[PDB]
Amino acid sequence: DVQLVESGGGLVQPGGSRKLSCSASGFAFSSFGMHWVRQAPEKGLEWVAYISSGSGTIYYADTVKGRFTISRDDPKNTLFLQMTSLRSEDTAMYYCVRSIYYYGSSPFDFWGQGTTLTVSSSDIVMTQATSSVPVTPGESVSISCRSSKSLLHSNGNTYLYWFLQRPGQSPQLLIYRMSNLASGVPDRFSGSGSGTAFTLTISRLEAEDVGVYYCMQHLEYPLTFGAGTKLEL
Amino acid sequence: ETPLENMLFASFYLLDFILALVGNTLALWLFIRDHKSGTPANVFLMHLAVADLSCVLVLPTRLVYHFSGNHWPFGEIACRLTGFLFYLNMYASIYFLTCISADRFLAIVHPVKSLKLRRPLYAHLACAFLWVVVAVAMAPLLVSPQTVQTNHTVVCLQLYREKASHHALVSLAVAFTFPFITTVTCYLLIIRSLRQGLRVEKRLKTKAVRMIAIVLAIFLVCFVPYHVNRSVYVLHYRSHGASCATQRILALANRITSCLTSLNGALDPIMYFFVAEKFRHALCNLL
Amino acid sequence: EAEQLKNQIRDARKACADATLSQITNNIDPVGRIQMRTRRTLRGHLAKIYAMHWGTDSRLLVSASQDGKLIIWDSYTTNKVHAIPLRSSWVMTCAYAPSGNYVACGGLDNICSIYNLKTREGNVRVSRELAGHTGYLSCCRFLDDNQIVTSSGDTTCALWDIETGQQTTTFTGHTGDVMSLSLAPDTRLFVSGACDASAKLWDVREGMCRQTFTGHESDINAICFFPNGNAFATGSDDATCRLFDLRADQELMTYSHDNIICGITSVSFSKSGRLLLAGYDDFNCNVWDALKADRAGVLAGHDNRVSCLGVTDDGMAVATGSWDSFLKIWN
Amino acid sequence: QARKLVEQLKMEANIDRIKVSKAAADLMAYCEAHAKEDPLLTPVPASENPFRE
Amino acid sequence: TLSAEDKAAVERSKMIDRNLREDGEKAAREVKLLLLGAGESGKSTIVKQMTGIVETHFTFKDLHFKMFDVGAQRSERKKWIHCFEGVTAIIFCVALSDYNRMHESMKLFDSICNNKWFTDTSIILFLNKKDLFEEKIKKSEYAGSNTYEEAAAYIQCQFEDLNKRKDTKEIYTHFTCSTDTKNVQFVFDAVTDVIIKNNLKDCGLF
Repeated sequence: DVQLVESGGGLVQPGGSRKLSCSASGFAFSSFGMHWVRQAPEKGLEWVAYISSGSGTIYYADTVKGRFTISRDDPKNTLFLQMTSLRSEDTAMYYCVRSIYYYGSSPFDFWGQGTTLTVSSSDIVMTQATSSVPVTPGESVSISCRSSKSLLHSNGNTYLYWFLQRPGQSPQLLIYRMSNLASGVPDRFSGSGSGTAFTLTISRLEAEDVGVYYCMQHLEYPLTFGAGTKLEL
Repeated sequence: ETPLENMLFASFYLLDFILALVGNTLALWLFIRDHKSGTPANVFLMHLAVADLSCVLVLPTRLVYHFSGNHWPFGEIACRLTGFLFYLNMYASIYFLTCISADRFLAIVHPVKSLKLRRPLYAHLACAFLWVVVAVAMAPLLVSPQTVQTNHTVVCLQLYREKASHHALVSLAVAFTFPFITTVTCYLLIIRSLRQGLRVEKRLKTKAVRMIAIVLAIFLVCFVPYHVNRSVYVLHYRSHGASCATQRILALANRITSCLTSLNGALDPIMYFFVAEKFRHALCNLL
Repeated sequence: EAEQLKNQIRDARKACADATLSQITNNIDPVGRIQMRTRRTLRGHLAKIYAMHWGTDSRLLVSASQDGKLIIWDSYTTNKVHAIPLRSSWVMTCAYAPSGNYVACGGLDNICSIYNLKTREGNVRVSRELAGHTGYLSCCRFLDDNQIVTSSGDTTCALWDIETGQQTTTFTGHTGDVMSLSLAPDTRLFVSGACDASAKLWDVREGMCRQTFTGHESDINAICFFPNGNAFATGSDDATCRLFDLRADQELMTYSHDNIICGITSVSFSKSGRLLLAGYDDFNCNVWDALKADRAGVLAGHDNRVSCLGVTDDGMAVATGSWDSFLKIWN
Repeated sequence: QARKLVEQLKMEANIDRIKVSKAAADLMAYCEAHAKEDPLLTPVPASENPFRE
Repeated sequence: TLSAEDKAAVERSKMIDRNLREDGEKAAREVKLLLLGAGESGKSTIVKQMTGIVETHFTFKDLHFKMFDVGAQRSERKKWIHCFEGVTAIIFCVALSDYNRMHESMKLFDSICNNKWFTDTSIILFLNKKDLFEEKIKKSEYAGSNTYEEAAAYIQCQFEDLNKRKDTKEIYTHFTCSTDTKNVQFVFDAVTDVIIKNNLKDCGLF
């Protein structure tokens, strides 16, 4: 029971100043960084904000800096996003991912549930060509994600992640730092690759794996996702 | 004036510069290597040393002026900055000394009430407040031209203060009257408490009272003659009836008093750092 | 009757002795003078550091001090990963699980409390508290994620079972406090060092003493297996390390210097088994050639007693902790 | 109480030992065979030193 | 020159350091009192006036004490005794009626007082069970009558003459049997003196 529930959806007029809340529950909310990943209806994910544990390391993407502000209510375990001057291009679902950073940790492991928002009317590029791959439950799918700048930092880590959003659910972590397998994930999934070349490998595929696969980099802010590679049949 | 007396003054200034520089650098090295500072004593004790290091830089200019046959081979900007640095150094030293005094009073006359009043953060906050207040008070002279181009000599006026303001006089009077009373009291009360009967070690009591007497004697000598003179001179200088011999004796007295106030810069690190047994072990380690 | 038993034990031990190790090893080239330089200084604690242990990945280590804290350091960058408050401020031991999931911490409360580092909750929580010792807990080592060996001041060492919390076995052969514990590389045997001036060779599988090693003259304070698994080294309060032999049931050679009077607080080895580090109360550690018995260097960097000492699993660095709150990563 | 000491000591008697010469030879052979893999013994270049920095 | 994750790790480490500093400053202004005894000495009365180690807390006049009581820890003292170096004081206890021999009590006092790790810590000796001593003396190489007034003084002298370091070490002594809410005043006074001695140093005065 580590639920993470949100509220604050609805229909908003242009130029509005709506505000969303995310009530933590059953974990040490005061020592987890918090983001606000979104997802446009028929589109892919897009990182939106980040407030560190022990607030005071706030970041924003572009198209939000100056119109969005994020705040953390530490004692009541609640997270806020305060928006202003809402344009019709801001409509999307909004998630409430958590993350904790220390040597050996697994960021982005638990995602929220969602909040349908319908407003009335030198980055890094990650490419996931060959979307909508058809396959049989037999075996051997291989999803390929390619980057522009090499993600192999000098210390040794390769900050690349994979997420999977099954039909009608919220994304969950599978592979962090390109080779480590997130907890609760069956050992079928394996990730490997070198600089600017990565390939998630699925063996002994079964029915539950059908969905969309997203690759994300964490070398530098702003974090940027891929286009998605839906898996069929 | 005469060359020989000027050479005496230059010799004293050079010796004072050497001692001040070496002592305060060693003091700050000791403080950095003892960055623990779990008590608000070291905060004041380091800010005082920083003020003394700022003091060190001023002295060579006076050395050059004295040695160069009473001539000023520097610019108007430097002449205007030197006075500000010197008047910030002296009063910052005075107020950090009196904060040392107040803390020592709170730590030995009220040992148990002060346990929640001696946090190492109030020390930094109050010390920065004093820094900023002194800076504001000494902003005025920072834009005051100091030019006396008699003939090749532009005499740096705000080096051996000579001119009169009388509002600078009331300002210095009110600025010195408080630290003097506070430092006299806080230590007389500590003497009374330490003498009227405790089960503390006897040798430690004797050493503490001896050191308090020495410290208060130094504070009372290296700072009171300057203010007393400055006041009596200015209330006596620009009055009709002053003779030339009066003028020369007043000048000599001003020289000696300002020289005395400079002395503290050298005397201070010894007393407040080396004599203390708090880190004599580290000092012997560097030996 | 036992008198002639020990007499014939001595007779057999002497009859198995034919050549001193020094006679055999004289002809090897000396290791030469040893360069060691403090590469990092881990500075977080506020009181005396009493124990430490290296993680099995050679990068993480845990230290225990008397301000009631365990700290998990990232030794490559000197970062802090975790800071675990304790219920009992009086700690005297520490251990890191080979898997990396749990740490342990005993002391004067008599209880070996096992901690959980990887939880869904986001924090570190006390997985279990092991009770059943009647005297201060001196050493504790992990065999795997579900077994652990403790060593207490009530003269006994005991093998636990973390899930149930009970004691699977109890080792009862000493006649004084036990202050040191060492685990064989294959984790089927182990040795302990008691204040009887003796050490014993236990047997985890069936719990019964196999060989009793003696020859010291005071309280043995530390012990460590040779990497081969066929010898170990002990440090005592008479300023003397020793190197014993399992297959011969005997002492091999002694490391004593006339300028050393203080006592040893910890010993360890190097990955190949040529050096023998040893902390002292002289405030400084020494490096002993393990065959010539001659010194090979000194590690003088501490301003108080050296209380713990460990060498990484890849044999690439050494860590020492002292009663001034300062862990130093030599190299 | 002394009985248990008796069985322990007689079991100590029941063991067999090897010569000290062979044991020392084995120790030194192991040490010299593994010598090359001791960064503390033979210092390594600053390229493969994680701790420099 | 650091990745984003490394910077977040550094921030976490700095928060850990800040919390450790705050806790240290909190715990460096609390008085710690080891509490030895002799068995039947009567430590129970002192502990109720306010398997391993036992700890107690009380607050008197805006001061927070902690009385560790090793007590029933039956093991060698020389091995764990150095863990208590730096305690503010040592509340020794002994019962007058036990003259269980007082020779064991005096030997323990001799070992504790005349010890490294404790060569500078004041010993707040207590003398409880005064009344029963008085009734027993009424009926039951000492010069003087069997009277309370002088026998108590003689016992105080016998206990105080075991301190070879007669200077720089203070051993307060106090009699009490009715627990007349005074035994906290005595401890408060001795702690005040130790605090002032620790404040003379650290202020460089010393």
